[PDB]
Amino acid sequence: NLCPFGEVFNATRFASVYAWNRKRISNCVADYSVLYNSASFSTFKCYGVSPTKLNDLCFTNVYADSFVIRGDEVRQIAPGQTGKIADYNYKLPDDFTGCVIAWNSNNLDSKVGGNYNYLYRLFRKSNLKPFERDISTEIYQAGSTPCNGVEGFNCYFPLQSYGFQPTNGVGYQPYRVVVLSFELLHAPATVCGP
Amino acid sequence: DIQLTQSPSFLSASVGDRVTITCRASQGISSYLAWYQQKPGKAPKLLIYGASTLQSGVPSRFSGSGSGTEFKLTISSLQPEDFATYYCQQLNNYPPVTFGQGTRLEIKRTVAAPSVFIFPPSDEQLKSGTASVVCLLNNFYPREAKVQWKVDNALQSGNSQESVTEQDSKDSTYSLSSTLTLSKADYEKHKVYACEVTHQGLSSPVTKSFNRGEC
Amino acid sequence: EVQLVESGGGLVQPGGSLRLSCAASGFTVRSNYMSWVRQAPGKGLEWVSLIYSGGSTYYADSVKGRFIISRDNSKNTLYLQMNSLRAEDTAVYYCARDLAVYGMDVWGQGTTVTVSSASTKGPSVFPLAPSSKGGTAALGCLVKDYFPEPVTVSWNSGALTSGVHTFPAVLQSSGLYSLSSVVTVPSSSLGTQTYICNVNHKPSNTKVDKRVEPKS
Ligand SMILES: *[C@@H]1O[C@H](CO)[C@@H](O)[C@H](O)[C@H]1NC(C)=O
Repeated sequence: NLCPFGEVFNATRFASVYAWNRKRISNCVADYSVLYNSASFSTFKCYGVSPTKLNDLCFTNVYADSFVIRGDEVRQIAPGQTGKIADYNYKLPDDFTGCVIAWNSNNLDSKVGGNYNYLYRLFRKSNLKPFERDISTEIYQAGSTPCNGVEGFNCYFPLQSYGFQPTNGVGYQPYRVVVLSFELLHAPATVCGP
Repeated sequence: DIQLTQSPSFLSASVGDRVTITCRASQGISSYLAWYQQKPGKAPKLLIYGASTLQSGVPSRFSGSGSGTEFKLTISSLQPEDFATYYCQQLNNYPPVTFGQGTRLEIKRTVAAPSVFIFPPSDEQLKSGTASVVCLLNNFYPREAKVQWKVDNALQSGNSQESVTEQDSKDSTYSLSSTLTLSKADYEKHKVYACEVTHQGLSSPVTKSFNRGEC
Repeated sequence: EVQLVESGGGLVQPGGSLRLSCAASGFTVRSNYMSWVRQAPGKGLEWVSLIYSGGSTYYADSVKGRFIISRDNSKNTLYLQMNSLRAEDTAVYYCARDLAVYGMDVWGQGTTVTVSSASTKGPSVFPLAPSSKGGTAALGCLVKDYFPEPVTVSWNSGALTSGVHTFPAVLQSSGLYSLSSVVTVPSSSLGTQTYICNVNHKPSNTKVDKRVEPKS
């Protein structure tokens, strides 16, 4: 029983980062080295764990989080980072144990004139807690006067479209991200290497 | 780092004209662009965001276009209050060149050659041990002007400074002063101090000069 | 109602400190992106610093580790603490509410910061005597080696304004300013009309009247 990593990494559409997707990986055998040995990924960074030794490890569960962000935002998907993504969309904890995997998806996620399906949260009063997911669409109140759900001055829609467009520079191009979290608890281990 | 370059740096037009200013990003930035107006001594004012969306309050004679690397700000019919400097800003990115270097919109008029004057250092200054030589270009248009200092017919570089007046409120001309600064000992080592002026209103460069120690 | 007011700029020596304030009204600083933008004399806008609603702060590399952006939520005020100042930090500083993809829509009037090692000094005034050679002569006054800005110049106590060009000051490599004021007059008046430039330099309490004659 192999782990359905193919469902995740080769998924045909991806989620918006504000509504990032999470699949629970459990009760399976995980061959990680098919991912690590691959020349497919421009980012493959692990924390609290060595990427070489992944096939020798068992875990209680593995969570696979996936979404799409800008190229120059991939650096925010790491412990201790700040910015629009890390503060307002997807936050990793300081004691993160797992791997961050990303690759350029310009050929898939950009269209002529702009692909407007992928969204990010632009306005938020406070930072996200780690692994928090905010899918609210309340009009953001930037002043003292209440918005009453109506857009206007000091009353902005909190989500914005990336508008990916294939002539973008690399920092503005879409990248697909998969974040594997590993938790080791005082419970039976459902995910082991081969 | 994505850079914004604005061209031209100076642009002349007259009231009623259709004006178009260009800004380029060194890489594609979709529609993440904003345009600002700034008048001398005043804060920038936001005109367009998202490359093409007009800011609330801005007259409809302003429009922005472009997506990717080339963006254009257009003024359909120039108004007297529109003469200002216009700045380009890339959005959702704060690199060293977040703002473009700016384009100054100026008032067009007929060509006028400069009146050139040269002033030797005063005797009073020389007593202090320094000599400043001043060359004046009066009431010319366009802005474009080259001042070349020559000392005993040797082209002088690295020891002059220029400044230019704002465009005159009546006749729309400019004036320019170039100051060549030398120590007393160096000044007394040469005889012919000359200021050669090149400008569109002159069919050939005009030189004003004096021989040191002669009135 | 919606405005930004700045204060705190002034003269400081290199290595000194300055705290700029930016009092807001019409919006809440705690709920907005806020950035500082500066404009060195005669140059363009340079982005300086930025603070998020959630508290994250960012700085251009030219000020990295020397400036600190902060705010007071009760006073609805934005700050910029400026340490280890250098000459190149000389600029007009603006605060602005940053709406990101909607641009920066609210700007303050700006506060002026000057960083220099120069001693305050009143200018020397030297004549630019009319040439011995349309009947229009040009004469003037060279206002040299003063600090800090500004100097005002008038001619014949205000009675001569037609044809006066007082040029913008230029900063010399010594750190002192210099400017010239010129005027064109009828050549026929060089023998009969007195021409005096009135140079005023208020930071050094200097009022100087220089008379410009045709040279012998
Ligand atoms: C995704 O598909 C490619 C090409 O078909 C394949 O080489 C790769 O192993 C797949 N990835 C996963 C995680 O199954």
